[PDB]
Amino acid sequence: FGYSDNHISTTKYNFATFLPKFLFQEFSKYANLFFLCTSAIQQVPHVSPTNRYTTIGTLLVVLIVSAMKECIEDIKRANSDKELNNSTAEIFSEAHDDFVEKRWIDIRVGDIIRVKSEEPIPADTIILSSSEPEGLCYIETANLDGETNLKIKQSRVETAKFIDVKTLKNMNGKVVSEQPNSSLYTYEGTMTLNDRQIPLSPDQMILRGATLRNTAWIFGLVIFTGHETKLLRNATATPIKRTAVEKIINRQIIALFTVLIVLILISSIGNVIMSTADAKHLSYLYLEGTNKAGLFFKDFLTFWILFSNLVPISLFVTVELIKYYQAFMIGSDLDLYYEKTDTPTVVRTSSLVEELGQIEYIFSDKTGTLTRNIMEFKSCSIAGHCYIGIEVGYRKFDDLKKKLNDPSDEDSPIINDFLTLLATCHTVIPEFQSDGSIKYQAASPDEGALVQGGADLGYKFIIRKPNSVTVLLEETGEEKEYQLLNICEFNSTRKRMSAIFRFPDGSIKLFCKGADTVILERLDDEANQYVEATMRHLEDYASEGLRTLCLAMRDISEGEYEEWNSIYNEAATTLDNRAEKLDEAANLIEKNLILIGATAIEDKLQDGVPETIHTLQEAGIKIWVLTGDRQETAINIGMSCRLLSEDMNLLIINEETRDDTERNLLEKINALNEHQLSTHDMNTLALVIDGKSLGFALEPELEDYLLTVAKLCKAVICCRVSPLQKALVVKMVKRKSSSLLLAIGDGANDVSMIQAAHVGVGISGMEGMQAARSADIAVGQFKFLKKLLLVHGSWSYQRISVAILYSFYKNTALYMTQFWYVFANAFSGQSIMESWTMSFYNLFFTVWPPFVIGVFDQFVSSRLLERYPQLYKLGQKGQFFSVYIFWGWIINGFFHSAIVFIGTILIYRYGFALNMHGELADHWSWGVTVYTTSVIIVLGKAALVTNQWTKFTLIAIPGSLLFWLIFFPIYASIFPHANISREYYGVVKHTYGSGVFWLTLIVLPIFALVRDFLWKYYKRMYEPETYHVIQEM
Amino acid sequence: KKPPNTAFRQQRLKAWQPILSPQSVLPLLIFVACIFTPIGIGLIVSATKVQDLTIDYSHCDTKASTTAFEDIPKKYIKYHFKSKVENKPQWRLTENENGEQSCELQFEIPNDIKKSIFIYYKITNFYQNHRRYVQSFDTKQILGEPIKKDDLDTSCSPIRSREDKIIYPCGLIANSMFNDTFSQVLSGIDDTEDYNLTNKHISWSIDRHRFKTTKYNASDIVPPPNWMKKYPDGYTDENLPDIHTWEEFQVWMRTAAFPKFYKLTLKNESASLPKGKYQMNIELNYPISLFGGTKSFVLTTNGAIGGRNMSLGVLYLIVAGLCALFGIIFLVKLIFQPR
Ligand SMILES: *[C@@H]1O[C@H](CO)[C@@H](O[C@@H]2O[C@H](CO)[C@@H](O)[C@H](O)[C@H]2NC(C)=O)[C@H](O)[C@H]1NC(C)=O
Ligand SMILES: *[C@@H]1O[C@H](CO)[C@@H](O)[C@H](O)[C@H]1NC(C)=O
Ligand SMILES: *[C@@H]1O[C@H](CO)[C@@H](O)[C@H](O)[C@H]1NC(C)=O
Repeated sequence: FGYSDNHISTTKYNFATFLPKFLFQEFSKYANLFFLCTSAIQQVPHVSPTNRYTTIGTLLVVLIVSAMKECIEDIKRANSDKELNNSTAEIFSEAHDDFVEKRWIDIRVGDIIRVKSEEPIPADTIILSSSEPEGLCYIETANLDGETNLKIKQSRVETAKFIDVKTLKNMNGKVVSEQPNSSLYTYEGTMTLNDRQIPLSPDQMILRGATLRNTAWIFGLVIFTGHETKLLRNATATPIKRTAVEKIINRQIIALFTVLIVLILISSIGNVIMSTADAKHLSYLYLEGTNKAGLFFKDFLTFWILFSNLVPISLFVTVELIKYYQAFMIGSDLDLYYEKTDTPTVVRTSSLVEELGQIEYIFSDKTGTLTRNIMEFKSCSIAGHCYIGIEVGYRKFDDLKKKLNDPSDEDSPIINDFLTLLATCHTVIPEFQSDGSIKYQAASPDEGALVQGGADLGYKFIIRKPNSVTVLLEETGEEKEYQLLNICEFNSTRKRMSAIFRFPDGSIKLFCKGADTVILERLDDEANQYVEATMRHLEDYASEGLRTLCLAMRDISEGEYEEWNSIYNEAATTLDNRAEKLDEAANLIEKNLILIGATAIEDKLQDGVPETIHTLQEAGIKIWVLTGDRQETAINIGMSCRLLSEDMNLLIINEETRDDTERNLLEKINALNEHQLSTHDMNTLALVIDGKSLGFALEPELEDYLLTVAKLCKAVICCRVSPLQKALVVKMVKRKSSSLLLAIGDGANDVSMIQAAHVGVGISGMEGMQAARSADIAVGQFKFLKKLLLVHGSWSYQRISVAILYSFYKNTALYMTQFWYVFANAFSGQSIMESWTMSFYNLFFTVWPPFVIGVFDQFVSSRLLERYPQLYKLGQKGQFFSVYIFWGWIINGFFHSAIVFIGTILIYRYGFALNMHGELADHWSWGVTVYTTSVIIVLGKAALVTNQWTKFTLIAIPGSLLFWLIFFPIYASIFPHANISREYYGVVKHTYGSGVFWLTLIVLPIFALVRDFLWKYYKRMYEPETYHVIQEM
Repeated sequence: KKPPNTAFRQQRLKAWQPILSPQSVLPLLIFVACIFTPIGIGLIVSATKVQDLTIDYSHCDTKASTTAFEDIPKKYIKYHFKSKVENKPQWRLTENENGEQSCELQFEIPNDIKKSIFIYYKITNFYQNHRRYVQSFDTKQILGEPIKKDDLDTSCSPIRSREDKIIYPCGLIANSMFNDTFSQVLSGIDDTEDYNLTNKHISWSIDRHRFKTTKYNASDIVPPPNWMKKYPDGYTDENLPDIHTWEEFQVWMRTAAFPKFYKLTLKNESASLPKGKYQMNIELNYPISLFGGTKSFVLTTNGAIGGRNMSLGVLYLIVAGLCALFGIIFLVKLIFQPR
């Protein structure tokens, strides 16, 4: 009754429920809940060493930026939901006349709607009638199923007559329907239209996200709508995947919380030791608080607020702001954009841009991803002959001469029947066009390649009614009338399909095609005359990598057509098992055939695929390819798409139910005891598996048992694999021996395979769309994986690693001066700086140096990052970011921090460092002296860990220094006369008017960039690495 | 659709790259060391040019003389004059029952120091930078506003209120200030100068705008308990401290960063200090036992840095050493390593 709205449930918030869900999403984390609880402990009186509105202020700013990015992206989400939601819905008026143009929002229980062509269906409907007189309609499932076959949507016979507006005014009835479960091919419904029992089959089940293609209009009785359909109840939440860089951010923040509680234990235990030792000499504090453990608690909180900025607030919001901006920068790339299909390489998951830089086990679909899904009719093993260079395009004119020599050619009626089979027998639907040609609604691309392959020799298939005669368009003659008598459809275990046809002279013949191992067993072929040639030309087609079917025919007499018309007609009334009795019948007549020949359509490899697979294998990646193809054709594919180099090992495994231990254990023996050089044995290793052998291999009894031989090879190809074991391969490799994956597909059988990888990739373009939506990156062609993965993987991984690691450095290098001052004072908890430059440091001045490192830092140029794929191996193994390098950047923070503290202790010795008059540099003048010097060491280290850095980073690395040196007289001159920072009175005159303040800013930052600058010069001239050499090549 | 083809958008931005060839790192170290040697030498010149004097007078009451100018221990005086001191400085104690153990220090200036002279007091081991100590002053109540009870800044909490009265200079800074009163005159003995000082223009210019004379009726307020001794009857309409006029309160309120701090009391800038023997009389009111350490008085001048601190000059020399220590190691390792 009260149904929901028309939006795909990728929703994050609503306008009322924004606050508890978003604040639970941010405050379910650690580095925001920490500052929530320091801001909540900071409200205790006489405990805050800094302020209250400092930490709740910058935590509030971080929450506002997180709600800004989440608000923009969810408004873009709802903008797409308004691109789908606002759709024209002509709805029937019960009171007044014909279907009116309304919006979507007038759809309820049992609504009768008429929706037109070339526009999407609103929701689940039941067909009562359509523009066609039978009530069936033509539609395609762009959003539902992925298979592009236009469904023959049949309707109920007793309701098909209701067409006009006057018809369905006395038409209403209750429809007890199926429960809203997501069984796609199962329905149960009843109907009492005129107090008569009307059952409902799942055939009249136009679903939600379909687009009506070719009628004039369709009717629909809506059952379920909103989030109740069979497309919107199985809407996958797509749970977020924590990358390989942020699990170690989690334990990295655990490391900073460890060093924090070490600083507060050392510090506050020092406060108990000095505050109870120097009790005679600290009677000018009036410490008559008798609770010494109570003052240990209060002072413990003064240090838990005082050091609390060592963990940064504006890292995890800055990381997500950089990594989303890297996701923007990848999507706006000319070299990742294929303009023929016009797909602007969008990145669906912006949080996995880093994951492009550790990938070891790229998985792949062969059908359409590698092979483009364009079925070109290449060759045909015709009359037991082929081109034996390849000249089948020129040999096909000798096939035309084979037909045109009708007085003297034995093969000419046989090739008449050949072109008859690939001009008549199919399941595809013809389609008239505006041009002077015809285009085929291909229910099978093989069949459309056959019929268009006949159309290349002048066999234009004219439209064919399912219960009438048909005609053709022959090149030599004019027109020839054929007949649709009987069809015998294709099945998986049947491995063939046949048809019974009537030539116009009365000769009713059988015509059958299918695979070699079934059609090549029910045959005679005139005492096997054209069978050995058929075998050796199948093996020629299995030596070329072409999709190949076999062709045959036989005869039916009059009595066999009469009695077999009876057994075929009463054999086709079965609704119990439609695929069993019709195939037992459909091979009662498939004995002792006459073989004709074979067909061979090619599925051409795409534009950049072998170069891509070769350069990806040179980058240390173990590329796998998952397909449903057979052995020798896929070995020709991998031999042709650079998976299989010359004289590669090719561990063939074609096992059975319990044949596992022989090839598995004996290839463990030959994988271990046959120990070759293992450097040229490694790069010449492969594995070719049958998916039926792999079906009893992906199981917890024998999983790592297969992983020991699986991980050793360079390119593992799998053959004849059902689409469940794609996802079982992906989960199998991510569960044991946890490396960083990637999975590619372009079909709706790949969604369990793309949604399970460490980073999923879908392919747009051809008839699949479920992959490019349910991915992490949508990609035009497989060639884009090379520059995207190598180039933008190395770029994104290095830049985000030095951005994160630098951010930990800069916060350590500021607030570690707050720790070294605990020894200078009475272990008290005195903030060196004023309260608000604390909150302007990690939010307002040093927020731009991590950004331009995280985005605008070319550590090695892309023109020689893909001319040396070996460089991708150094990002892959786990360089540039660890816990060891993390403590290198922390202890660089301790050395630079203590050199600023100790250096500025010894410069401002007694406070007496002024030459203006006899006045002295107080607490706060020294405080902004160590603050300013710590800024110059921090963007000094930022200026030393950048490379290829001019444009938007000279606005950031010197822009933060000059922006602080301009901000500080403005803030500390204007703002102390506002009762907000009453600690900066005269600090501008006693620092910027000082003689010795700028001297400290000149030399003392250099005195840490000696270790920084000379370590950098040492490890790229005298102890270089690979990329240090390649940066000048 | 098609993304644009600007130089920014396609990661093709114009970029110079710092290459660390030894043709651009060795002139950087030679240039940095060769530009930090004249300024390090120049600032050790302008950090040894000053001629200070520093006499610890903490042990003048128990280590006393009380009858004549006896000699001082060597461990107290740290003089750094240009010329050499002929007669080592003496001191004595006096007690006229009103001064209460005033201390006549007597020092010998060896040559006439020409720069403006400044007399400080150094206090060691006085944590003026405690967390409970740079707070604990009501900012409104030192602005002169008659702030009532319970409207005060609560950071003054132990020195905030008394017997149904408020303390006008509340809190930990205003209480327990350095109340040893220096003599305004360097008394030139044996007829040399009889040298005058001032305690005017001593504090910060912004403290002399922020510290204003009060507006209380002088009967609701009470002095803080340590210098309750100088106001034994309490605050009255006559003896009330004008904070804008006092100008030694507002050098003690401006809290220094460290436990080892100077604080300015006296100076002279319009006349030189001649080369005679001087004495200075220091009324010992402030006990040692309150804080922990020493309390000297300092008679210093100024240089480029403030007084005698060679640490920034030698802190340029460590940089100009380590940019010519590795600027030679990275040239010996540039010639002899590909040798
Ligand atoms: C100088 O200051 C000291 C401490 O700041 C004062 O000594 C205190 O005086 C009061 C009142 O006589 C006593 O109750 C305290 O016990 C003293 N504290 C000590 C001795 O540590 C001293 O009175 C001041 N001298 C003046 C104002 O002339
Ligand atoms: C400086 O000393 C001379 C001589 O003792 C004196 O005349 C002059 O007034 C003093 N100046 C100040 C500002 O105290
Ligand atoms: C200068 O010193 C003499 C010495 O007794 C003193 O009387 C006089 O007041 C001083 N002048 C000032 C401080 O202006």
